[PDB]
Amino acid sequence: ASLPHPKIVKKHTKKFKRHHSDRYHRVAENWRKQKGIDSVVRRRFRGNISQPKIGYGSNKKTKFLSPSGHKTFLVANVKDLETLTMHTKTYAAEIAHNISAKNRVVILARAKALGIKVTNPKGRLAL
Amino acid sequence: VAYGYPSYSTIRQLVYKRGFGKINKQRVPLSDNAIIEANLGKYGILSIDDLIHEIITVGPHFKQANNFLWPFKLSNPSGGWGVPRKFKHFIQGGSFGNREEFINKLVKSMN
Amino acid sequence: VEPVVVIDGKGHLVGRLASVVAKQLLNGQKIVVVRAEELNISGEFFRNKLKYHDFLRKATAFNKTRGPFHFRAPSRIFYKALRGMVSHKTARGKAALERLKVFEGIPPPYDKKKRVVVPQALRVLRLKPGRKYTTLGKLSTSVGWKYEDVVAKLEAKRKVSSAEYYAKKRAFTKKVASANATAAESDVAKQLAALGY
Amino acid sequence: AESHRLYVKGKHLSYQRSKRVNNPNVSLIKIEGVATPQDAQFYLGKRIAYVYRASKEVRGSKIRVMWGKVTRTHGNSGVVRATFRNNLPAKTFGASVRIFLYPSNI
Amino acid sequence: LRSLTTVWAEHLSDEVKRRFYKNWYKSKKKAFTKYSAKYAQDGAGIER
Amino acid sequence: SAQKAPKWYPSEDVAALKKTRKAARPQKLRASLVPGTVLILLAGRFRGKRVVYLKHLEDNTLLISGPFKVNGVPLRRVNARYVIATSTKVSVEGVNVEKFNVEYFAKEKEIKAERVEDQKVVDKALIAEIKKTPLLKQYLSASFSLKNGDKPHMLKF
RNA sequence: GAAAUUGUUGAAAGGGAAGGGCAUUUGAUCAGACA
RNA sequence: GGAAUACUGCCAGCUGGGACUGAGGACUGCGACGUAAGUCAAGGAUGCUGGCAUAAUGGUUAUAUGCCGCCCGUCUUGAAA
RNA sequence: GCCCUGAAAAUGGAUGGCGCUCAAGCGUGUUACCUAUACUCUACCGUCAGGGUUGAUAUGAUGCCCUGACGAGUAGGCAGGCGUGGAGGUCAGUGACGAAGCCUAGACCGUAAGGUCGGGUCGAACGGCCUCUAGUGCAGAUCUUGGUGGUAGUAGCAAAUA
RNA sequence: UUGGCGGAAAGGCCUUGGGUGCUUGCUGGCGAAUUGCAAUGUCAUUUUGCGUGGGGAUAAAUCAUUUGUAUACGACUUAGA
Ligand SMILES: [Mg+2]
Ligand SMILES: [Mg+2]
Ligand SMILES: [Mg+2]
Ligand SMILES: [Mg+2]
Ligand SMILES: [Mg+2]
Ligand SMILES: [Mg+2]
Ligand SMILES: [Mg+2]
Ligand SMILES: [Mg+2]
Ligand SMILES: [Mg+2]
Ligand SMILES: [Mg+2]
Ligand SMILES: [Mg+2]
Ligand SMILES: [Mg+2]
Ligand SMILES: [Mg+2]
Ligand SMILES: [Mg+2]
Ligand SMILES: [Mg+2]
Ligand SMILES: [Mg+2]
Ligand SMILES: [Mg+2]
Ligand SMILES: [Mg+2]
Ligand SMILES: [Mg+2]
Ligand SMILES: [Mg+2]
Ligand SMILES: [Mg+2]
Ligand SMILES: [Mg+2]
Ligand SMILES: [Mg+2]
Ligand SMILES: [Mg+2]
Ligand SMILES: [Mg+2]
Ligand SMILES: [Mg+2]
Ligand SMILES: [Mg+2]
Ligand SMILES: [Mg+2]
Ligand SMILES: [Mg+2]
Ligand SMILES: [Mg+2]
Ligand SMILES: [Mg+2]
Ligand SMILES: [Mg+2]
Ligand SMILES: [Mg+2]
Ligand SMILES: [Mg+2]
Ligand SMILES: [Mg+2]
Ligand SMILES: [Mg+2]
Ligand SMILES: [Mg+2]
Ligand SMILES: [Mg+2]
Ligand SMILES: [Mg+2]
Ligand SMILES: [Mg+2]
Ligand SMILES: [Mg+2]
Ligand SMILES: [Mg+2]
Ligand SMILES: [Mg+2]
Ligand SMILES: [Mg+2]
Ligand SMILES: [Mg+2]
Ligand SMILES: [Mg+2]
Ligand SMILES: [Mg+2]
Ligand SMILES: [Mg+2]
Ligand SMILES: [Mg+2]
Ligand SMILES: [Mg+2]
Ligand SMILES: [Mg+2]
Ligand SMILES: [Mg+2]
Ligand SMILES: [Mg+2]
Ligand SMILES: [Mg+2]
Ligand SMILES: [Mg+2]
Ligand SMILES: [Mg+2]
Ligand SMILES: [Mg+2]
Ligand SMILES: [Mg+2]
Ligand SMILES: [Mg+2]
Ligand SMILES: [Mg+2]
Ligand SMILES: [Mg+2]
Ligand SMILES: [Mg+2]
Ligand SMILES: [Mg+2]
Ligand SMILES: [Mg+2]
Ligand SMILES: [Mg+2]
Ligand SMILES: [Mg+2]
Ligand SMILES: [Mg+2]
Ligand SMILES: [Mg+2]
Ligand SMILES: [Mg+2]
Ligand SMILES: [Mg+2]
Ligand SMILES: [Mg+2]
Ligand SMILES: [Mg+2]
Ligand SMILES: [Mg+2]
Ligand SMILES: [Mg+2]
Ligand SMILES: [Mg+2]
Ligand SMILES: [Mg+2]
Ligand SMILES: [Mg+2]
Ligand SMILES: [Mg+2]
Ligand SMILES: [Mg+2]
Ligand SMILES: [Mg+2]
Ligand SMILES: [Mg+2]
Ligand SMILES: [Mg+2]
Ligand SMILES: [Mg+2]
Ligand SMILES: [Mg+2]
Ligand SMILES: [Mg+2]
Ligand SMILES: [Mg+2]
Ligand SMILES: [Mg+2]
Ligand SMILES: [Mg+2]
Ligand SMILES: [Mg+2]
Ligand SMILES: [Mg+2]
Ligand SMILES: [Mg+2]
Ligand SMILES: [Mg+2]
Ligand SMILES: [Mg+2]
Ligand SMILES: [Mg+2]
Ligand SMILES: [Mg+2]
Ligand SMILES: [Mg+2]
Ligand SMILES: [Mg+2]
Ligand SMILES: [Mg+2]
Ligand SMILES: [Mg+2]
Ligand SMILES: [Mg+2]
Repeated sequence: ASLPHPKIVKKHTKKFKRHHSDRYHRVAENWRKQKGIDSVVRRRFRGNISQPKIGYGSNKKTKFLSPSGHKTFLVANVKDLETLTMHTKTYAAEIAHNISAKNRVVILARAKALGIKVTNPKGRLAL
Repeated sequence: VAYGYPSYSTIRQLVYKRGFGKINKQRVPLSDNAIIEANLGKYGILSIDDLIHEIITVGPHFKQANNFLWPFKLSNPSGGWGVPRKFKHFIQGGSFGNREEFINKLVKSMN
Repeated sequence: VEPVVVIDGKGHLVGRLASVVAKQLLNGQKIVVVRAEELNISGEFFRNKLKYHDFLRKATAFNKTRGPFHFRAPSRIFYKALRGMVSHKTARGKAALERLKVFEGIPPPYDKKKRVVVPQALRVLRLKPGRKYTTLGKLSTSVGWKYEDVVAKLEAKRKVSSAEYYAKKRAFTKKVASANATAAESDVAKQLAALGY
Repeated sequence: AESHRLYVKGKHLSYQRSKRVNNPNVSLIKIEGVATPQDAQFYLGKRIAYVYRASKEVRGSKIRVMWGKVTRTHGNSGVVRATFRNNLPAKTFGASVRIFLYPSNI
Repeated sequence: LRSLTTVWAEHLSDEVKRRFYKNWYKSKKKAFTKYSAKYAQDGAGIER
Repeated sequence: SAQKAPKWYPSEDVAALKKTRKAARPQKLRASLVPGTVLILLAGRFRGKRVVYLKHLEDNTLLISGPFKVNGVPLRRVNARYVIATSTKVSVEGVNVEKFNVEYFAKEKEIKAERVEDQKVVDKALIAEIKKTPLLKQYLSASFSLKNGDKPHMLKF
């Protein structure tokens, strides 16, 4: 149970692909601004791809929030998790990718006793 | 543009519904009567009807009452513009020009 | 309200009938068109003859096979005037053209169903009295359709069979109208007459 | 009785559109028996459902239903606009859509 | 034009029977054997 | 540390709700709902059933009682917008429904004996009124259905 | 031990290109919320 | 000679049906209804009730459908050329 | 006024097409109706301007909060940020029960540059933040180097007697 | 089950006879409920597969070989228990 918040609207749920990204393998999918003179994207013709701009911004009430309602926070050890004791309903713990298996059982045993939500409890389960 | 001779009804439909007054830099609506008193109390105007009285009966202090009103943001008319060709004169069957009293039908449609 | 609408072609125009069918074909209605040899075209016969030979000389130059096909069938000429009113190059237009079955004459599957007319498409409710008309069956024979005699022979054959059915029907509705003679003087008919029946 | 129809049958015409620009959020529903906009005022606010079928058992029922309602009238021949919860899939043009009588007014 | 009835003979020769097959040496020569059952009755199906 | 800690740490206490100004007003029904109206049902398990109206309840619902002998409709709530009301009136002056309310149709299998005996009391004074006018018992048993060529904007119901 | 390219298996589509945008259906797949 | 009606204009006259929106988060301000206690549509939504608690809504992706979309970069008054 | 003759060009053709002829033509009116990223209202992001707010115990006063208007754009200017090599400091950071890299129509966050997580492979160094530095960000320069396709299992493997 | 008609894609129509179900043409008896205030509340239709029961049928084509009326290659055209 997190803080009460309104309905989160992203206003663009789609990843921005670059113009001519799926046609050439040399062109990555990261959005980079087309700065030509005969572009069909810079001049914004109809039926083409949309450009990301400041109108696509999310509400500040619903900014940096997961669909659970909490914010994310990378947790390395126990000392980096005890700071979130009085803020369990706002932030959520997230065990880092380079954490060994002997320390993930320690972090999950500590956040359970403190009520801090861990976003990745299924990481490196010996099953 | 197209200008006309308004009656008391169509002036009253604009000051109450689309009435906005410019205080120091901001477009402020005329929701309360003491707001007008705090700006035009030197000229005797202390209600929203004292603004309307200066409009239809143009007194010696019409300029300060007219400069106080923000320009009315009118909408498109509800029953259309009438004639299909707008950019001819109203005498030739268009929209612009010195239309007379028929403006009162056209303001309430746009409001 | 009918699932399949059967439109008679006799006494109708071309452009005012194909427009009121191609709209109904995009509405989900199945329309069959029978007796297309009696379909009529406004204007005199020689003008509508000149507007086909002006189109008959229109073909692809390097290969006349790939050019515009010049059909002689009156059922297919009306289908040509209807496929220009449907966006046939899309998948939506291909589904509207499968909803139609346009025939020459009245086929034995479609001879026992009631045919309709379209009052905004008759040749008499639209044209002025004193204007010349053009029968599509007389037009098709003069440009190369070979099947006028095999249809009018079979059209005269069904009219003998349709007159024997109607002579049985008008002799039966007379017996129905004579069986309503005992419906009078009853208290039930004096109560249905007060309720609009 | 041989009939159990407590709705009004109707066809999906198209979306709200220009010559080229279309709006998929607003559809056009033709009501059978209505030729004037004065007769289309009775169907305002009636819930429109599109009954179609599928193959997966999601409720023990292959039949799946999308919902919608009536917003306003369209044109002069009695065309009725309709906004839906999820939009119609643009293949169902000329498909029989159901127009119920609830919420009633009489 | 449309063909709707083609009536054959009863005892055909082996010439047109060889025409109907591409391999007369592998065929069982069983062409028009069930058609000869039509001529075995009185002839109600023949004159029909 | 894999991520630097924030600086502000906003408050965990939830803000109290503001005093909204919305009162509970009684519902004004339409003029076609008088006590004793034959009602045509649109949705539910008893759709198309012509049935007798008795009384507006408190929680914006209507009393649908019977007759259970005629068409088999028990004591049942209904919504006001889901009902087409006709122009046929039946007497309601001998109906003893006063105790039926929101607590009577509240959920807590098996049919309660209170629901069975209260159905026969109400359906005793109604069928004696139905039999006074001709063809009303046959009218309520039959279900409603729209035929071909019917235009519900034209119908009077 | 990446990409170009390419093999097999699996899924999908294909009436003279392919690829894209808005919206939805169907198919595959998935997180979150609930006590 | 006396009325009616059409047309135009006005009402701080009444009232039915439909659509979209619910943003704000203790109180304050401005008014109304009352003899008063108080109440209210009065500086922006609550009250009641049902179903489900699962891929059902939704997200991604493939495909289909309606409509739209002529390969960019560059020099150019002007590039799909 | 309309129509007709005047009125003849080359691939097959253009009121956009079908087609229409008391016209869906021409001329003139009446209303009804259709729709722009325009207009009016509302939500949200961002910019600019005018303002409120150091009082203590509890944390950004380059902050919070209120109100109003505005938002196109090549050449070009400026500001806020993202990513990489390396260095000072710091979290007594991460790691041989698995670091970096790579693969992933699996998930999440940011308008975006990108960041994060799960699974597979892998075998050993690497990262967050505050700053400093720079042969620091690529799609096309008939770019360089290296590698590989369509063409294509096609052209062809035919002078000099076998 | 009897007698005909229908070939424009007939594939349908009309009629005789008995058997049987229902009849709301009129008058009764009993049952409905809790799908809990609505959720299309599923009743059609298309093709295929695997099982039971019953009747009926018991072959060809290609390659290879061969002929030249044919022939770039395929095809075509012949022959061979
Ligand atoms: Mg995003
Ligand atoms: Mg992603
Ligand atoms: Mg670029
Ligand atoms: Mg340019
Ligand atoms: Mg361009
Ligand atoms: Mg640790
Ligand atoms: Mg991990
Ligand atoms: Mg990883
Ligand atoms: Mg100033
Ligand atoms: Mg109007
Ligand atoms: Mg309008
Ligand atoms: Mg207009
Ligand atoms: Mg103009
Ligand atoms: Mg207005
Ligand atoms: Mg269609
Ligand atoms: Mg259809
Ligand atoms: Mg061609
Ligand atoms: Mg055409
Ligand atoms: Mg066309
Ligand atoms: Mg047929
Ligand atoms: Mg006429
Ligand atoms: Mg529209
Ligand atoms: Mg939508
Ligand atoms: Mg479609
Ligand atoms: Mg035969
Ligand atoms: Mg052979
Ligand atoms: Mg209150
Ligand atoms: Mg009410
Ligand atoms: Mg009312
Ligand atoms: Mg009954
Ligand atoms: Mg190796
Ligand atoms: Mg394999
Ligand atoms: Mg696939
Ligand atoms: Mg091809
Ligand atoms: Mg879940
Ligand atoms: Mg709980
Ligand atoms: Mg009024
Ligand atoms: Mg709120
Ligand atoms: Mg008072
Ligand atoms: Mg109040
Ligand atoms: Mg679930
Ligand atoms: Mg479950
Ligand atoms: Mg659901
Ligand atoms: Mg969905
Ligand atoms: Mg795709
Ligand atoms: Mg379309
Ligand atoms: Mg296009
Ligand atoms: Mg291209
Ligand atoms: Mg490009
Ligand atoms: Mg030049
Ligand atoms: Mg220039
Ligand atoms: Mg040019
Ligand atoms: Mg260019
Ligand atoms: Mg040419
Ligand atoms: Mg052409
Ligand atoms: Mg011309
Ligand atoms: Mg025309
Ligand atoms: Mg036109
Ligand atoms: Mg005109
Ligand atoms: Mg009007
Ligand atoms: Mg009209
Ligand atoms: Mg400040
Ligand atoms: Mg700008
Ligand atoms: Mg920035
Ligand atoms: Mg940097
Ligand atoms: Mg660095
Ligand atoms: Mg460091
Ligand atoms: Mg690793
Ligand atoms: Mg590597
Ligand atoms: Mg992988
Ligand atoms: Mg993947
Ligand atoms: Mg990939
Ligand atoms: Mg995340
Ligand atoms: Mg995650
Ligand atoms: Mg791993
Ligand atoms: Mg080593
Ligand atoms: Mg180390
Ligand atoms: Mg720096
Ligand atoms: Mg460099
Ligand atoms: Mg790049
Ligand atoms: Mg570049
Ligand atoms: Mg490169
Ligand atoms: Mg290159
Ligand atoms: Mg290169
Ligand atoms: Mg090279
Ligand atoms: Mg190669
Ligand atoms: Mg080889
Ligand atoms: Mg060779
Ligand atoms: Mg050579
Ligand atoms: Mg040699
Ligand atoms: Mg020699
Ligand atoms: Mg020799
Ligand atoms: Mg047929
Ligand atoms: Mg036949
Ligand atoms: Mg046959
Ligand atoms: Mg019987
Ligand atoms: Mg029965
Ligand atoms: Mg019956
Ligand atoms: Mg069922
Ligand atoms: Mg042998």
